[PDB]
Amino acid sequence: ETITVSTPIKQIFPDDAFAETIKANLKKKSVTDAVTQNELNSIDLISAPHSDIKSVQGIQYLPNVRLLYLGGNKLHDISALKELTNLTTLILSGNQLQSLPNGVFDKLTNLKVLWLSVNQLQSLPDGVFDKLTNLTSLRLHRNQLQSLPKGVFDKLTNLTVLRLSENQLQSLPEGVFDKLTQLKVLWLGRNQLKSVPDGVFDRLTSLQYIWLHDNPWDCTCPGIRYLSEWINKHSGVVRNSAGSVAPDSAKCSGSGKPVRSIICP
Amino acid sequence: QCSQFLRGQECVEECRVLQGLPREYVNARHCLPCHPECQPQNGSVTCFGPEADQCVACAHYKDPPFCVARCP
Ligand SMILES: *[C@@H]1O[C@H](CO)[C@@H](O)[C@H](O)[C@H]1NC(C)=O
Repeated sequence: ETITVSTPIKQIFPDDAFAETIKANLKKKSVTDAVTQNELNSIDLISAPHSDIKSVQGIQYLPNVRLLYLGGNKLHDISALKELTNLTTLILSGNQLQSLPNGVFDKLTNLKVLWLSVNQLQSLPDGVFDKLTNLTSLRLHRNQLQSLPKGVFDKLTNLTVLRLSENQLQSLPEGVFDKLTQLKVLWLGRNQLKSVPDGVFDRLTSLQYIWLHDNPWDCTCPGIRYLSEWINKHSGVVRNSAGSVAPDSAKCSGSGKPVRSIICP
Repeated sequence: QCSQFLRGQECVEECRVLQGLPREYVNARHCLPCHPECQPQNGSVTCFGPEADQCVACAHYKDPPFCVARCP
C-alpha cells in the first residue's frame, strides 16, 4: 500500500495517539503536517508502549517497519498488520485482543518474536502460526485459552521460548510439543491442567526450564505415572514461579503433595 | 516517581529485554541486567532472572546448571 500524494498524518492514521506516534517518529512538528510515501518508507522501528493507541489504521503504509513495540495499548483489531512483511518483532502484549483473524500472520514470515500476552484471547485459529517458520519466541501468557488446536505449534521448528502460563488450559493436545526440538523455555503454570498426554515432553530434548506449578494435577494412578516419572528424571528443569529449581512445585490437587512423590504400583 | 520502568534512578519507557546491552530482565518495574555470563539473544529474552542459571544460553562455558567464565 502506497499514498500517491502528500497527505496529513492525521488523515492517514485516524487514531490520535498513533498519529502523534508517527509524528514524533518522523520528527514532524504536528499531526497536521503532510507526509510522503518516502518518509513513511523510512520507518524501521515504532516504539509506543503504553501510548493509549486504540487503532493502528494507517500502519499498512509502512512497508519497511521491522520492529513494532505496541505493548500496553488499547488495540482490539490488528487487521492492518497483515502485509507488514518485514516484521521481525511484533509486541502486542497488554492490549484488548479477544480474537485473531484467521491467517493474520500468514505473510509475516520473517517474524522471530511474537508476544500476545495479557490480552483476552478466547481461542487461537487453526493454523494461525503455520507460516511463522522462523519464529523463536511466542508468548501467550495471561489470556483465556481453554484449549489449543491440534498441531498449533507444529510448524515452529525453531521455537526457543513458548509461554502458555496464566491461561485456562483444560488439556494439552496429544503431540502438541512434538516438533519443538529446539524449545528451551516452556511455561505452563497457572492453568487448569489435571493431566498431560503420555510422552508429551519426550521430544523436547533442548528443554532447560519448565513451569508446571498451580495446576490441579490429578495424582491418581496410573494416569499420573508419566508426569511423575518425567519430573523425577528432569528435576533440575522444573522451576517455581520465583524462578528457582523446584521439582516439588508441581502439586497434586487435594493433598498438595508433590507430583513427583507419587509412585504407581 | 516513575510511571513506567526504572533503570537505577532513571525513568525509562522500556528495558533492554530484546535489544540493547547489557540485556535486562524486569522485576517489579525495575530494569536489571542479566547475569554477565548469559549470551545476549537475538529472537528471545536473554535471561528470566538475575542468576547465572537463568540464561537462555551461556556466553562462554557451562557448569550445569550455571553459565561460567572459565572452563570447568
Ligand atoms: C538479529 O539479527 C538480525 C539479522 O541478522 C539483525 O538485523 C538484528 O540487528 C539482530 N538482533 C539483535 C537484537 O541484535
